[PDB]
Amino acid sequence: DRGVSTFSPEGRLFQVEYSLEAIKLGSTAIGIATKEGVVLGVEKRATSPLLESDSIEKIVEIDRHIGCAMSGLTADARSMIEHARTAAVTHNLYYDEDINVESLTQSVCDLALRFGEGASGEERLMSRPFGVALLIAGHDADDGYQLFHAEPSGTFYRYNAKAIGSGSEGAQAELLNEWHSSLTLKEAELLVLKILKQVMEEKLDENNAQLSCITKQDGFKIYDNEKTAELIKELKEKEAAE
Amino acid sequence: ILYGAPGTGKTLLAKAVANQTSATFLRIVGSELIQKYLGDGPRLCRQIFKVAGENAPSIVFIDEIDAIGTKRYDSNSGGEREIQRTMLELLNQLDGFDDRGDVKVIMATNKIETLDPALIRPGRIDRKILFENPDLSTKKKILGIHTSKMNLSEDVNLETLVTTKDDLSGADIQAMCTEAGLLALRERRMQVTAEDFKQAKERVMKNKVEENLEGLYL
Amino acid sequence: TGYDLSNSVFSPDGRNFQVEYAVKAVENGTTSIGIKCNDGVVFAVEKLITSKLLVPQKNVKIQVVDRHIGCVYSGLIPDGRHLVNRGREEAASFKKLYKTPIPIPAFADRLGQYVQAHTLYNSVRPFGVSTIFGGVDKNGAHLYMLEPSGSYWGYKGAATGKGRQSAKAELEKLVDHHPEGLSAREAVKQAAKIIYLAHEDNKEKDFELEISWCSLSETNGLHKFVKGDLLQEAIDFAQKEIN
Amino acid sequence: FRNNYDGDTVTFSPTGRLFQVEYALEAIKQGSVTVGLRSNTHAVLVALKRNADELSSYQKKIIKCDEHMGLSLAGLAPDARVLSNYLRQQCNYSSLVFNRKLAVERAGHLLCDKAQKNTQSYGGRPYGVGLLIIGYDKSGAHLLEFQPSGNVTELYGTAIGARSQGAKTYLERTLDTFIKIDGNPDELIKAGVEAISQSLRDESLTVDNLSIAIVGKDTPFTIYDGEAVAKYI
Amino acid sequence: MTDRYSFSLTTFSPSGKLGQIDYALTAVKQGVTSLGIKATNGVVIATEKKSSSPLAMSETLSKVSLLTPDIGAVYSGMGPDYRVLVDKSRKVAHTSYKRIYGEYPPTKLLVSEVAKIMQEATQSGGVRPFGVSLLIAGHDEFNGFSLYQVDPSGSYFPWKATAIGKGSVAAKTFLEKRWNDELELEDAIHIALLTLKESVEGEFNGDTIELAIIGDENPDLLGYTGIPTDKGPRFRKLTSQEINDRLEAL
Amino acid sequence: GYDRHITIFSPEGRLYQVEYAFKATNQTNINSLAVRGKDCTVVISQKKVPDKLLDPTTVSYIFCISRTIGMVVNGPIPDARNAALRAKAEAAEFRYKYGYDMPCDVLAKRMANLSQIYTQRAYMRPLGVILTFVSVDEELGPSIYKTDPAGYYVGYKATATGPKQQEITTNLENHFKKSKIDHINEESWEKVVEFAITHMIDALGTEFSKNDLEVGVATKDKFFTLSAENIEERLVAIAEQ
Amino acid sequence: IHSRKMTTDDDINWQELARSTDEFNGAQLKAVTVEAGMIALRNGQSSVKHEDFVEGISEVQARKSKSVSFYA
Amino acid sequence: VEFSLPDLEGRANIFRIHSKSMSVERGIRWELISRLCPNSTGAELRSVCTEAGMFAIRARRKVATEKDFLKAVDKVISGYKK
Amino acid sequence: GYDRALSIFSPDGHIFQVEYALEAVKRGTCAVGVKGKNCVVLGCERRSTLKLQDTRITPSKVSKIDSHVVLSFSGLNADSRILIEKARVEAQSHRLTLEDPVTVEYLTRYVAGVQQRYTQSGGVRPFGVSTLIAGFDPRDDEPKLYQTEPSGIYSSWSAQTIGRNSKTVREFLEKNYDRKEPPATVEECVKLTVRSLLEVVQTGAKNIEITVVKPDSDIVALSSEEINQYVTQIEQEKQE
Repeated sequence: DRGVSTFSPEGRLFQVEYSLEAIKLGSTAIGIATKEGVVLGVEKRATSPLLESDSIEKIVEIDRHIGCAMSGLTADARSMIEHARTAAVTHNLYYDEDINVESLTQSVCDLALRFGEGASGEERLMSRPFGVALLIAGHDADDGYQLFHAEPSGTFYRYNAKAIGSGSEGAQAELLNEWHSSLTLKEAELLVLKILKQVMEEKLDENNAQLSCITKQDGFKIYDNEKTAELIKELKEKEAAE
Repeated sequence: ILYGAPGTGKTLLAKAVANQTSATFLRIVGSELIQKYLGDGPRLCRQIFKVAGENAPSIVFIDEIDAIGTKRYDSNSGGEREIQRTMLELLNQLDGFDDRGDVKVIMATNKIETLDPALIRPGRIDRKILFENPDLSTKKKILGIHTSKMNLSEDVNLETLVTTKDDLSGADIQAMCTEAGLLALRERRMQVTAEDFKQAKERVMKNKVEENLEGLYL
Repeated sequence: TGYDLSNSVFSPDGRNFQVEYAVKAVENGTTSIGIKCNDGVVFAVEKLITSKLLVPQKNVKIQVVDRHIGCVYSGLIPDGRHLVNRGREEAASFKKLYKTPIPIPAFADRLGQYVQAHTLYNSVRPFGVSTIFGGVDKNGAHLYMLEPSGSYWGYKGAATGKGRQSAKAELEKLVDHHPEGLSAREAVKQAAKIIYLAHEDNKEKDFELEISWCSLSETNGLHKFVKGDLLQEAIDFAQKEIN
Repeated sequence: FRNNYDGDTVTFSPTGRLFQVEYALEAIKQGSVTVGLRSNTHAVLVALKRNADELSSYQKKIIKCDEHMGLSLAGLAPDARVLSNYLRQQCNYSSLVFNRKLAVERAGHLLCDKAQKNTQSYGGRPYGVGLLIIGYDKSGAHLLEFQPSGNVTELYGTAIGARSQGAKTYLERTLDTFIKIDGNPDELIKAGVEAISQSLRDESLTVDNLSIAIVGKDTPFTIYDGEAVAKYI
Repeated sequence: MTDRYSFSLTTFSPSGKLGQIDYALTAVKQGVTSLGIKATNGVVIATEKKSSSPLAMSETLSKVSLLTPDIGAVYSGMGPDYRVLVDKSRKVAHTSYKRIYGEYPPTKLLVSEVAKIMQEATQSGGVRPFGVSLLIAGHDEFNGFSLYQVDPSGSYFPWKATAIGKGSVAAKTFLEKRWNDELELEDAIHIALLTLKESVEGEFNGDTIELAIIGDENPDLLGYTGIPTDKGPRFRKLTSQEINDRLEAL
Repeated sequence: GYDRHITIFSPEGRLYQVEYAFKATNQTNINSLAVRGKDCTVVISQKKVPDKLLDPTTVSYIFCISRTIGMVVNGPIPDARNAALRAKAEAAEFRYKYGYDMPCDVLAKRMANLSQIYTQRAYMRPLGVILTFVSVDEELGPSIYKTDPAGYYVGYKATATGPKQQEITTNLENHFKKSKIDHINEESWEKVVEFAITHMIDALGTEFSKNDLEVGVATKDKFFTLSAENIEERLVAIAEQ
Repeated sequence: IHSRKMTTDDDINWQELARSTDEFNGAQLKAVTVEAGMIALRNGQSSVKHEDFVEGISEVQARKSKSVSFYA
Repeated sequence: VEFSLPDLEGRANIFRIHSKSMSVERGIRWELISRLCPNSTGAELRSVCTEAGMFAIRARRKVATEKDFLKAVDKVISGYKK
Repeated sequence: GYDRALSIFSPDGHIFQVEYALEAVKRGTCAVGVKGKNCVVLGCERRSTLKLQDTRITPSKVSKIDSHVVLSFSGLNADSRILIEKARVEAQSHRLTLEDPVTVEYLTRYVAGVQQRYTQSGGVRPFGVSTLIAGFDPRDDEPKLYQTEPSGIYSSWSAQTIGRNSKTVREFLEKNYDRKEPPATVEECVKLTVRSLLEVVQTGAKNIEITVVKPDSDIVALSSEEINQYVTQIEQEKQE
């Protein structure tokens, strides 16, 4: 039966392992969680100039203080996005309070850790296996600014600086040095653009690059194209002096 | 690497280059590389580069490989055991062969998926040419050759004959004009005129291809 | 052949290979025996000690049915407990409608249809364990062993596991010891000796003797565990005979 | 093996032992290692927290179930979540109906019957995560070792995960030591630190990767981290 | 590989025609030779019964059953395949008609409902259609006498004279050989006995031969008198003792 | 091959799964005889004698469905006990809804159509055991209905199960031609057991003891199975003739 | 037998370390002893101590290499 | 000994050695285009350096610019997918 | 290989079944459309070359969903009609609940969900037909053009083509259309749309069907003589 039979089992499940290559085929998204805020960014991946970058959006807002990002197939994401938005208004319903980032991530991963139609002690919704790479970041009153990567395979891990997409491997090598606990909000904005410009296949521009910030005062705020272009000129001015 | 059919894709492309390069045409049948005897594989491959390895006034051409191109897993199912070790020596003769390009090795088969990844050797073969369906401008160049000899009526130009063209690249444009000149013999005339073009093309385009590719799936 | 890949399929030998493999899988388990006397039945189970980390009176495999029936099996431990836990509900289901404890031949019919139907179902995996149950009901002492193939009959003695070959020869000797059969206290000392004789293949590891019985004389129709001087007497009785 | 016998959970083998269960146990071998031991009045579990890289934070492998009970999850992540909510439901069901906390011997029987239903049923993926469950009830402290097949065995203490033999060798010679220590929860935790130290290959010796949880007749089950577990280290 | 023997349950036959129908018709060809003759004044059906063991009671096997008193039926094929079909076929005629129109089902509606069960067996996967072929003969007020050949593929067609079973091809010519459409019912029974006799020469008596006729109503089989409106049963099963009387007069 | 694992039709029309159903019935090598008397019906089944570790009273090849009704099964044991549970359930439900005794003609028909239901189920395996139903009908009197594992049942003058069934049928066929009747003489049901065992020994060619046989007896409004002492009493009366 | 030929400190337990080996023939056990000496080079030891056998014998050698510590 | 696919660090060290023999632009960066290509065999790595000059001849340039290496890698990605 | 199964992700990260569904689009009819400043234009190709076919009783390829929202597609019509029916029921369900006219963004997310739900359902075949949803937002004159793909994703485009020779027409859409300054007049957007269709149609009239949507819920259908008028104006530049 091809990939579900012929393999010599080592005690692994090859269903999700084939989706790991599809995760690297998604859009490159890089973000850093600091004490003064969380700066996030994605890649638009425009293959033609007729594509509308303002119409399509690869980031969603689950909570006012909690943002999210996606790398992968949008079809498998829409089931998780609507499930993440359902768990957000659920905590606003019963307890009428903003849910924590770690508490919300665990509730979203409840659907990502279950598959199949038949079950025993838990309900099922999706009829076939799926997966999506989701980066959950936000701010709460418990642990402060937190960033979690939502993996349909295993349990989510806590990352201060996480990179996903095709350039996820090489970007983490740069995050082991340039990242520091003293990075401020302004320094984090220029650090992402320096890393994102290299890992992105195309040239840095306001249309093909969209970034957003997560703070306590402003909540979830998306950088406008005019505001993003101002930060682009600051990066080119710094690289010109070096 | 070439793709196509013999007479158009695997023929016209091979012989057209040897004319402009002023090189002798050297043809080796792909089935002759394997003689069904152990040791003839590496022996005949080294002798091909030996004739072209002195003054190099030629280019090696090989066409229609249905056999040595596929070794399979065994000596059955179209493959042979002597093919496995023959394609390896051809790799050593390909890398050991060094010149400025006076001699080339051109091999054309139907599918390269069964080839040995060793003989492929990326960077030695950078060219993969797949057969494509030509446009209407291709027919105008083939007609201009034969219309220089056969006289045509003033009411029929190159744009008239190119109107109806269904899945024919370069080979049957001459065959279609053959029937166009054969019908004129029934009318006892040596010059095809407007009345002959209409009746000749209908006997060609019709009653030939039985299978129909059509958008009536709806 | 492909008869083992599909469950509940007739093999050219007449019995499914998966059913045959389940019977052979019982021999890989521990040896569990039993003795059916006139006033009751006696059960004896052998448990191999994995290491010194084991705590006694914990891993005991003795299973209970109502108050009058003891239960023990040989095979996969997790597969055997699911069959017992279902039989516990079967004995309770009969107790709800008929307001009376379930007799032994009735307890075998409920577990019989339960296991035999699963051998007929593809979606349900057959059992690879052999369960030995018995006790004293209103009709007296009865003993039945449920094979993984689904067949069961009344047994005057029970033998299974790896040491079933050496144990079967000793169970047949019970007629030679006494024509009427040993008593309740004499069967405990006799069933213990068979465990040591069947332990010759297991001699590379240690063991813990576990014996349970139910009769109308002492326990008065109650399932209890052998302890005190009765447990130590059966141990020293067999150690002197093996000399 | 490729296909043939033991290709499906329902499919048996000529020997009669399903090898698909052993494949689920292989994930526990290289998974997060944990070491634990218990006394009459106390129970201790020491689990190693894993991580992806230096930027990845260590995740606690010990999950709270009952106030007097605790467990450690080493194995497949998604399979360990369903069994967690199952034990959480049984503890609340026993408190709602029987008013009593779920017993350890009763938790092992329900956990064994839970994973057995999906094993005998066609299709589905059986649970391959190991569970070491401790608890304090009227019967005292008990430690269960849950294998991916569903087997339940009571021991003084054991260890699973990477290089689990290092702690098992320590528990065999020290078996007569920690069982005699009563009323001293500090000495039982120090024995657990020295037990996992022989098992570890010295990848990360820091404090944040070790999570020590203890329960007893006085102090209930509490997970300690940071400077709380740094006193013994 | 080769075909998986599909009824079009989950898979359509790549050959353009279902291959297992011919293998189901092999089970039809496996059956005994059963024939019927549709005439103007009546319809007669004839069939042979398997002897099997010499101690087997011949009265237990009935290859001609009773659906409605005006409509007979005869089958060739496996034994239990006919029982499951008719046990369901009876409940269809009761609910869809007899519980609505409160009368005896006619020939057009009853035969159509029997074929619908075979259609559901071919459509619903996992359930194999039964490989028995039924010859249904009946007489109603609307269409009159009728003889239909029910194939396992779900198609039925009227026939003046037709045969099923191993002699389906052989006896079909034999029926056309000695019989013509202009012949009546009385001369049709003699032709049915001569054609069925060629199937097996071992025993031609009523023990292994079950012969039934459809014709004018019989007041002895009605079970009650006093009502001129209700018609009597148009189907009368011939007793094995009465079958030997037709053999001596054959 | 995949064609031998499927329940549906074969290329030659001969079902391989059904051939294994009859093949599994001879796995136990049990020879039973079922005959019809005048007012009574007596059926004897061969009782295999195991070692002393098995209770012969519990071992039985004959199950009691109800009064006057009895069934002997030769074949796989796990499918034999489950088939008896289905016949008992349909017997009690038929005496409630329709409020009348369930005859072996219908009792063999329900299990025959039930076997076809199992063939329609992919997960469920059909019964590979032979179901032989015997009773005394109020009208037809003694009747024998033997249901094949493929769901075939027909009345019999005399029938058996085993490799010697061909020799049993031939021996009993010539005996019925002399008296020209299919019923045993000596209307008393006690003497019917004598002849039914006598004609069985001559057909099998081997004399059996009290533990080698189990004698079922179906009388009018009563059914019982002779114990070890009752079967031994029959052998004493048969020895004197 | 392979341990008596090679130079050791005689602190090795052959019965305890053999518990980790599963389904190894006489030839496959030879490669296990060779891997035990390769660990000494990775640990920077001139000889092969007891801790080198425990790491190389417990690890599966010359059969299959399982690198998967995570899901899938 | 089994030959696996080199990583990004292995591809960078091979390209810088071939860049000495073949004429290249002084401003190209191999840490980017090579990263866009997944793990490939050592034989395909030499093909990237040879195919890069082929697009430069079509572009009529004495050296190979950054856009020349991009078209050479895309030709390998579309024809191999290894 | 992997064409037998769906949920299997394959080592290439793309299900082969979706790629084979694109092959039916590669042979499908040509659907071209371009949105302007004040209007949106959607063309389509319906072959009239089939003899003995009545055009009066032949349903149009462009399906009316809302008053200001139409629907165009290319592919198997049997699969699209299901997508059309599910969209029309939800289109009426929009006013049945929100009372507002059908939103182009909400309709596309629903059709994408219809493609998503039937793909995420086991034993259900996904739709391999690409649909183009265009229209104006309620109380908004801004043009909105969305697309649907067999992969279960959606995207927005100023000019987009699907069907046979989609790559050839796409080159015509990028060079000759400026997103910075879309055509303001209606005639310019329609005339340039015909030129893109004349490549696949090759000088034909009844084979071209164009439905222009106008603000304030206005649908106009160009007749055969009106469409052929734009063809004559284009031929004047080629013969010049």
